Amino acid sequence: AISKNLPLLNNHFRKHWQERVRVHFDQAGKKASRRQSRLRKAAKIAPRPIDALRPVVRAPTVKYNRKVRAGRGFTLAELKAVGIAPKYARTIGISVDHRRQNKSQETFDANVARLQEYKSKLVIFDKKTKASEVASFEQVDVSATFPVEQPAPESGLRAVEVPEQTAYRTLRLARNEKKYKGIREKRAKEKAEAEAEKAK
Amino acid sequence: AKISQDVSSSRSKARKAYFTASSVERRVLLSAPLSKELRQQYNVKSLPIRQNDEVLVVRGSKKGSEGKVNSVYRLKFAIQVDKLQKEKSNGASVPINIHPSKVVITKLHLDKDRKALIQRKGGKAE
Amino acid sequence: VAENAGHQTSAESWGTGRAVARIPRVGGGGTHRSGQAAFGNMCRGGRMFAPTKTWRRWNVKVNHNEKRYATASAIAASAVTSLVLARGHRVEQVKELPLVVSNEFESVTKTKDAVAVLKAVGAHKDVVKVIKSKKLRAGKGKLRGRRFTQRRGPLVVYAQDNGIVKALRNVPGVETASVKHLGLLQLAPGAHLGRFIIWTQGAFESLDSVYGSDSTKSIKSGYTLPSNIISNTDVTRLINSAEVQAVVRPAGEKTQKKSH
Amino acid sequence: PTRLTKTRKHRGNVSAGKGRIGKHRKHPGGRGKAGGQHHHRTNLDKYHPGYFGKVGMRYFHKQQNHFWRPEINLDKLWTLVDSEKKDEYLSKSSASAAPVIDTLAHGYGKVLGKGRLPEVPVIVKARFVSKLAEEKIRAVGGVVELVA
RNA sequence: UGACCUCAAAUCAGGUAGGACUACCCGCUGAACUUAAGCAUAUCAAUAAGCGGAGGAAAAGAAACCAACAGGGAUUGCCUCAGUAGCGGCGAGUGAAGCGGCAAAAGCUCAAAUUUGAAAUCUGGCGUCUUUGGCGUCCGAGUUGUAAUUUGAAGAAGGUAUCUUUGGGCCCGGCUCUUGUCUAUGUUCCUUGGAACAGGACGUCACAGAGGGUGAGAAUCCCGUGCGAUGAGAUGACCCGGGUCUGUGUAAAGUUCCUUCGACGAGUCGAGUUGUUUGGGAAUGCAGCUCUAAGUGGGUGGUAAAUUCCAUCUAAAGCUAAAUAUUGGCGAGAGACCGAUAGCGAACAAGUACAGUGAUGGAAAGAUGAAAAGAACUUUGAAAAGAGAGUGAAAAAGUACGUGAAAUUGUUGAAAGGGAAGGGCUUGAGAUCAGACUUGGUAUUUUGCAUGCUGCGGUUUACCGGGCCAG
RNA sequence: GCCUAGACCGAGGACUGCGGUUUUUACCUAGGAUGUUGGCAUAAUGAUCUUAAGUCGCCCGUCUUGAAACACGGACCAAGGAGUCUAACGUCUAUGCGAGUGUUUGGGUGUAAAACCCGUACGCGUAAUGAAAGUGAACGAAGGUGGGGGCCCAUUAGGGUGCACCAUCGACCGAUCCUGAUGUGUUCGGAUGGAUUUGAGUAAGAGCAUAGCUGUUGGGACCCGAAAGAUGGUGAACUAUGCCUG
RNA sequence: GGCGAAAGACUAAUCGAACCAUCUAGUAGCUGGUUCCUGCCGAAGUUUCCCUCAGGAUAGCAGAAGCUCGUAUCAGUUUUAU
RNA sequence: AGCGUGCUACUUAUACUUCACCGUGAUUGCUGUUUUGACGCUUUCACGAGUAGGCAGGCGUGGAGGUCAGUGACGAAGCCUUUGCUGUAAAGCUGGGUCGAACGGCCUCUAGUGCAGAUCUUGGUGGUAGUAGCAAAUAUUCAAAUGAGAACUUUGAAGACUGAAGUGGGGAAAGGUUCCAUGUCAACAGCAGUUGGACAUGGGUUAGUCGAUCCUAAGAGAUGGGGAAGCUCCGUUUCAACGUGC
Ligand SMILES: [Mg+2]
Ligand SMILES: [Mg+2]
Ligand SMILES: [Mg+2]
Ligand SMILES: [Mg+2]
Ligand SMILES: [Mg+2]
Ligand SMILES: [Mg+2]
Ligand SMILES: [Mg+2]
Ligand SMILES: [Mg+2]
Ligand SMILES: [Mg+2]
Ligand SMILES: [Mg+2]
Ligand SMILES: [Mg+2]
Ligand SMILES: [Mg+2]
Ligand SMILES: [Mg+2]
Ligand SMILES: [Mg+2]
Ligand SMILES: [Mg+2]
Ligand SMILES: [Mg+2]
Ligand SMILES: [Mg+2]
Ligand SMILES: [Mg+2]
Ligand SMILES: [Mg+2]
Ligand SMILES: [Mg+2]
Ligand SMILES: [Mg+2]
Ligand SMILES: [Mg+2]
Ligand SMILES: [Mg+2]
Ligand SMILES: [Mg+2]
Ligand SMILES: [Mg+2]
Ligand SMILES: [Mg+2]
Ligand SMILES: [Mg+2]
Ligand SMILES: [Mg+2]
Ligand SMILES: [Mg+2]
Ligand SMILES: [Mg+2]
Ligand SMILES: [Mg+2]
Ligand SMILES: [Mg+2]
Ligand SMILES: [Mg+2]
Ligand SMILES: [Mg+2]
Ligand SMILES: [Mg+2]
Ligand SMILES: [Mg+2]
Ligand SMILES: [Mg+2]
Ligand SMILES: [Mg+2]
Ligand SMILES: [Mg+2]
Ligand SMILES: [Mg+2]
Ligand SMILES: [Mg+2]
Ligand SMILES: [Mg+2]
Ligand SMILES: [Mg+2]
Ligand SMILES: [Mg+2]
Ligand SMILES: [Mg+2]
Ligand SMILES: [Mg+2]
Ligand SMILES: [Mg+2]
Ligand SMILES: [Mg+2]
Ligand SMILES: [Mg+2]
Ligand SMILES: [Mg+2]
Ligand SMILES: [Mg+2]
Ligand SMILES: [Mg+2]
Ligand SMILES: [Mg+2]
Ligand SMILES: [Mg+2]
Ligand SMILES: [Mg+2]
Ligand SMILES: [Mg+2]
Ligand SMILES: [Mg+2]
Ligand SMILES: [Mg+2]
Ligand SMILES: [Mg+2]
Ligand SMILES: [Mg+2]
Ligand SMILES: [Mg+2]
Ligand SMILES: [Mg+2]
Ligand SMILES: [Mg+2]
Ligand SMILES: [Mg+2]
Ligand SMILES: [Mg+2]
Ligand SMILES: [Mg+2]
Ligand SMILES: [Mg+2]
Ligand SMILES: [Mg+2]
Ligand SMILES: [Mg+2]
Ligand SMILES: [Mg+2]
Ligand SMILES: [Mg+2]
Ligand SMILES: [Mg+2]
Ligand SMILES: [Mg+2]
Ligand SMILES: [Mg+2]
Ligand SMILES: [Mg+2]
Ligand SMILES: [Mg+2]
Ligand SMILES: [Mg+2]
Ligand SMILES: [Mg+2]
Ligand SMILES: [Mg+2]
Ligand SMILES: [Mg+2]
Ligand SMILES: [Mg+2]
Ligand SMILES: [Mg+2]
Ligand SMILES: [Mg+2]
Ligand SMILES: [Mg+2]
Ligand SMILES: [Mg+2]
Ligand SMILES: [Mg+2]
Ligand SMILES: [Mg+2]
Ligand SMILES: [Mg+2]
Ligand SMILES: [Mg+2]
Ligand SMILES: [Mg+2]
Ligand SMILES: [Mg+2]
Ligand SMILES: [Mg+2]
Ligand SMILES: [Mg+2]
Ligand SMILES: [Mg+2]
Ligand SMILES: [Mg+2]
Ligand SMILES: [Mg+2]
Ligand SMILES: [Mg+2]
Ligand SMILES: [Mg+2]
Ligand SMILES: [Mg+2]
Ligand SMILES: [Mg+2]
Ligand SMILES: [Mg+2]
Repeated sequence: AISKNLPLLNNHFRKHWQERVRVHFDQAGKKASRRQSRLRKAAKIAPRPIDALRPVVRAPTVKYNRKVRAGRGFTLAELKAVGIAPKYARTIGISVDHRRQNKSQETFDANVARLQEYKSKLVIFDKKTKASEVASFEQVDVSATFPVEQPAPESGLRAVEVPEQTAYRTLRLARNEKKYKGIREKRAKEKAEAEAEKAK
Repeated sequence: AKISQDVSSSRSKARKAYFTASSVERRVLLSAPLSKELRQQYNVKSLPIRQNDEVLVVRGSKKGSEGKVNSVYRLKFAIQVDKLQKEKSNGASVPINIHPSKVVITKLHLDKDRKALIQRKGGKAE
Repeated sequence: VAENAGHQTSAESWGTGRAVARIPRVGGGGTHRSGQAAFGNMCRGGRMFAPTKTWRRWNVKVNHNEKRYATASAIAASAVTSLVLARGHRVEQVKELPLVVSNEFESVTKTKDAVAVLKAVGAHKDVVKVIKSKKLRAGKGKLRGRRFTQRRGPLVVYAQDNGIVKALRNVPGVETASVKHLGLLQLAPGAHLGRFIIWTQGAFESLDSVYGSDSTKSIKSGYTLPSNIISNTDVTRLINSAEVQAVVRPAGEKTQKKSH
Repeated sequence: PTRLTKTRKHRGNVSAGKGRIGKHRKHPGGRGKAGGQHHHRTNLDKYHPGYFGKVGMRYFHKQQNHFWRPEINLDKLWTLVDSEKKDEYLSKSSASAAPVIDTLAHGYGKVLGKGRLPEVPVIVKARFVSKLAEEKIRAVGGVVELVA
């Protein structure tokens, strides 16, 4: 059962696995039908775009801080800054997210600029609008017309300025301060109460 | 080559549709071409064979025979011509069965419906 | 095969002691099936050994760069007359390969006109080869929708389609392909190099943008045509050259004389 | 292809290459990793030492995103400079104008100090650096700027 | 003499439920074989069998979420995370989640508020109309609360600068679905054949050379195919484009700012313990029992506890398309699949015949011929049949039907044979087969050719030389 | 040294060589058979089949130290009949690209399950080590010594340079132990120098992907085979016992 | 489970636990079988561990692929010295 | 022709020697003559046992891409055959006969790809073998009729038996047309058959009083209720406002 110099394997096939085998023979068929559904959805509402305008948000965690991606909807504050009510915004191709907020100014400003760019290209028809004007428009792809763009990494030339303390020493001191903050604060509190209680 | 997704190139499906064809479907399947004279007279090239048509046999051992159709024996996928008979040693005669695609119609039996059919197919009847 | 084929029986082995093999047998009585063996790959009506499954591997991955390598190699092989002739194409009356035709043939809309152009440029004897090669397929594959077999004709490659695809659709053996989308199944049928390709002028001029050159970058992202590991592919002139033959020792006999 | 397998060559020979004495059987020795401490000890001890037992402390709910910190050494640091402008930078770099290398924006957490740098000032932006990596960067007249 | 509450009866007026199907779906209940080379925890498996309930999808779903970031943002699925963290006689084994890329995207509704200057709400009966309903009227329901108003993203009540938006019904179109009708070109010549659909010649059409039929391999004989054109029926508050009639828009809704407020779900959360389950480990979910809350409170923050903070949501009430699943139903198109002992058990009057008291078990079985033309008639026979004849391309196709192998058997012929036969080797004998007078060359005469003597079989004697077997 | 009897064989296929005789740029017995004669070509010759004679020959398959066995299966014939597919892997090989590699989850496109095109992420690799907090790979021409194919200079030899690789002594990174500088939230920091210690490391990357054979593990798992175990149902027409009515 | 004037008897030719279907192709270190030709190479029944003794793992014996080289310094042997 | 011993000759193994041929391993040479095969040709030497097992090169089968503008109704495939040829072989090709609609060569792809066995599976067929056997229940015979045909049918005559607890005359259960008439003999009636419970066509079962129907028996079982997640279990007037009253 165990023989030779081989890696030890974990092949989880001790249940009735063959009753739950999903083979994707329909990958191409689903691709084609998905494309047809997409054409039907587009042709139903043309020239109104099929995609709602989405915000741009930083990805969470220390691993994806650097990246920025499309969010779910614009915050109520962001829509407030451009003078659009969320109920109204949902009817002109703008997505709303009541859950997200803006702790910082950078994402808020990016999304306000994005909303103002979309708002400048918007043309809202009405009863007085005739089919000649409506036919003068093409159904654009909002996901491509207002793409999510990564901020460029800093590159190019800058003056070299060397601090006296090295970066490695700074990191070590930060680690040490964090590691001993609690015990140092407890020690200082005890010292202060001792030398200001008996010094009463 | 066929393009429509509603058309089948299956041999089994095509043969099943033929041998299980209803009597109404077998009328169209038993079409016959018109002779050159009738083709220029009516501007129609083929019609479903009918009981009182006159045909000329153009294939087989009875090639060159002429006669009036006696019955479109749709169950057997055949027509029976007036005097195309095989004589058994019994002395009795049985009609010879011929497929309508192996004859040419030389004279049409006309009524109000045949004329409308010929005019429907772009031809000229009366 | 069906997942339960050969296993729709309640068969049980009789055990030993009854002078019969220990294979499972059908129970009951009153039918001739009763007492008959079941479930075995050796048994009539049992299931086959290792019944075939749908999760067998059907499609095979090929590296994209290697696939492009082979496509380029097949296109290059289409310009070698010996390869096209060994491939079976009746191209003996075409004055040079590649065969490039003017762009008016991109606009022919009737099969009669397309056939006339094929006749004019010397590519209709291969169509006649396809016509004369039609045979009933040998074997049970003719019961499975593959009733006739025939040869492959010329491949016509265009840049703009103004009716050429439909005009050549019904001509037996002729394939049409955009220069933008060329694949190995058309360029090397049967894995055999040397397809007879008729280029329109637009397709021939687009080839250099599609695959790139030393002065033109390919439209395919990051793609460069492959490099050979040998520079002069004719080794007889390399061997029988001034540089090599000036440093060799004199040759012995083609056959050693028998001395004992 | 099945036609290339030795099953095709064993046809006609009684035992199909399994032996007349051994008699290929269902599961002699057990199934899987059975008997790893009893009759397969000689195999696991020889080829997989350390297999049995516990070492170290558990970590309930370990999120690997916390520990994301890809490394880039110093001999690979100038590959993050734009290829079309590397040669100009290698010539005209000075204390007044040195290329900025944003290592985090290229997907790296720590700069390590293997290899040798061009004797050319650079500004390296990193989350973490090693002691020797920063010593080598400062020696060529550069600097490490900590970011987060 | 009458209300009310609770509880009954009626063949009271009008409704509704049950049962079926099985592939997928929502729950309950629940093994063991098996693996651990034994076995009890474990594993198989939160599976099979059993029970309850649906739909075209179901379920889930607009955070009492994830996180710990510079933060994301309903649900679902895929790829990845990851055979990882973890669980595990830490053995055999097992095993998720966050982030990231994508498919699809859609949001919301109640309870808790005095309409209180007017229960403004609704089922039903009756009447009437233009009837998936409107209007009128009368009982009834309902204040132990039916409407309007608000749902935490808020919002209310006052004040506030004014601005921006807008209801419904039919009629023709379009889209979607189904369906009817309509369409190019040889059956020209010769040969074989029973039949031309075969071969050859000359062609034609082709946006049609897919497939099938017809007496053999048919683009061109027929149906179709390809290309479109044109009718009929449907369907859609919740698709759009026009019309057209009413819009009762001092109305409804949103937008800016200020002030005062801001109700937010209890035998529930939570805790203990028991059982089960989970990767969840001083306890992941669920359930039983015991205890049992609060109001910046409550939950969560994957190591039990107290103290101090911080972060993040807002439970104990509710609805919601799509992406996702689909061995069933309905309708289609396919395949490097099987080819009648195969493929479904079933290509056939197959879940049939037949067995079993019963639950259940469950076969075998396709092919004359293009066409029955399925053998008239005579003769022998009690008859079945036979012999002539006849049909057929074939009766070496006669339904005991294409081909018709082997075992096994009859007849004829050949041979061998003292308690087996069979085999190898060798030669004899008999039978069969093979090969050089070669594609032999040299001159020669006559027989024959379409032809104008010319390629070249023909013959015997000469000579050159060859083949084979030998001395 | 000489004479003499017989048997079997004749591979090769212009010449080339070594010798010998030289009367000779010739000849020979000297790097493998030629010459001549007869007969035959309706045949002498050869092969096969059947059979006789001589001689030898036990029934195959199987397990087994040992089978013709008085060990087991096999009356005969036809048709069927047993190492497969998949998930994850080891070695090797072929191929593409190469510090990268993998288009195919998906999007585009299409002559429509094909072919063709696209890119973000992600996987593996490019860094290890420690239980972890953490730290993290050049004294030197990326080291010295002995070999080392090839190349260079030579001219037997000899010298130079020596990739891969082998043996060996060192250096660097992580862990462990010792030492403990300027300093300091006075308990932290950890410079510097060491150690019969230790790592699946560094020391001018080699990988990634597809395919094939072989091997491995889980799966019905080469095919056939238990005695058993479980879940849900059907039977008291036989029979056992009670009851009711004859 | 029944039933038993008791034999483990009887419970539909089935009883020291009926019959039917399913789990189930249950597991088997055990028996049997395992399908074409030629060519080249060619064993083991021994070591150690194992509830191990009809079985495995391990080392040995064998094949295959080769790789680095080209007489370098090897040997189931002798001699001489010890 | 025994025993001990010596000698000469002779006999013959797949062993040894020389030679031919096959294969394997090594080895010589081959591009200004490499020259349409260098994965080829060629020189030389040595070697050849083999179970389990490994590897290599080939033969054969179903289907797939390509090619031979391949074969074929003037005869494909299949089958039989001292018609032979080729290959060490797996096998390939071919003459004759039969037959009637498809099929092959080559370059590749692919697999449900090769049988003598498994008390293998399904189907078919032998020897045994015209054999074992067709022997319980006392017993048959003559004649005529019918019929192609009579041990067996019908009728007559006789001889017998069951012997009223029957081999008689009815019924219950169970069967289901077996009943009756006519026709009828392929199969069945383990000989036969003109006969039959067989086969074919028809005909046939008449109720106020005979049964069922109604009553209640042991018992079965709704309802009101109470359990149970539930399939359903209990209970039978039961903790019930119980008459479709007369
Ligand atoms: Mg493990
Ligand atoms: Mg937040
Ligand atoms: Mg089957
Ligand atoms: Mg062997
Ligand atoms: Mg065998
Ligand atoms: Mg083996
Ligand atoms: Mg064996
Ligand atoms: Mg053994
Ligand atoms: Mg073994
Ligand atoms: Mg009522
Ligand atoms: Mg129901
Ligand atoms: Mg369970
Ligand atoms: Mg199992
Ligand atoms: Mg076990
Ligand atoms: Mg076991
Ligand atoms: Mg056990
Ligand atoms: Mg479980
Ligand atoms: Mg179930
Ligand atoms: Mg429904
Ligand atoms: Mg759906
Ligand atoms: Mg729902
Ligand atoms: Mg909410
Ligand atoms: Mg989410
Ligand atoms: Mg589990
Ligand atoms: Mg995401
Ligand atoms: Mg009303
Ligand atoms: Mg037409
Ligand atoms: Mg046909
Ligand atoms: Mg023709
Ligand atoms: Mg056709
Ligand atoms: Mg709430
Ligand atoms: Mg449970
Ligand atoms: Mg718990
Ligand atoms: Mg609890
Ligand atoms: Mg809620
Ligand atoms: Mg819901
Ligand atoms: Mg599906
Ligand atoms: Mg379906
Ligand atoms: Mg099909
Ligand atoms: Mg069948
Ligand atoms: Mg069957
Ligand atoms: Mg038949
Ligand atoms: Mg007569
Ligand atoms: Mg015939
Ligand atoms: Mg016949
Ligand atoms: Mg026959
Ligand atoms: Mg025979
Ligand atoms: Mg005798
Ligand atoms: Mg002989
Ligand atoms: Mg002879
Ligand atoms: Mg010779
Ligand atoms: Mg003997
Ligand atoms: Mg044996
Ligand atoms: Mg023994
Ligand atoms: Mg034996
Ligand atoms: Mg014996
Ligand atoms: Mg015995
Ligand atoms: Mg035995
Ligand atoms: Mg026997
Ligand atoms: Mg066979
Ligand atoms: Mg990458
Ligand atoms: Mg990595
Ligand atoms: Mg680490
Ligand atoms: Mg290295
Ligand atoms: Mg079994
Ligand atoms: Mg059992
Ligand atoms: Mg047990
Ligand atoms: Mg009874
Ligand atoms: Mg006893
Ligand atoms: Mg019994
Ligand atoms: Mg098995
Ligand atoms: Mg054992
Ligand atoms: Mg040997
Ligand atoms: Mg032990
Ligand atoms: Mg044994
Ligand atoms: Mg003697
Ligand atoms: Mg003597
Ligand atoms: Mg010999
Ligand atoms: Mg050998
Ligand atoms: Mg097959
Ligand atoms: Mg032909
Ligand atoms: Mg013949
Ligand atoms: Mg033939
Ligand atoms: Mg036929
Ligand atoms: Mg072919
Ligand atoms: Mg097989
Ligand atoms: Mg056999
Ligand atoms: Mg049998
Ligand atoms: Mg017999
Ligand atoms: Mg007898
Ligand atoms: Mg007897
Ligand atoms: Mg009598
Ligand atoms: Mg008496
Ligand atoms: Mg009677
Ligand atoms: Mg009889
Ligand atoms: Mg008889
Ligand atoms: Mg009857
Ligand atoms: Mg009475
Ligand atoms: Mg009555
Ligand atoms: Mg009672
Ligand atoms: Mg009740």
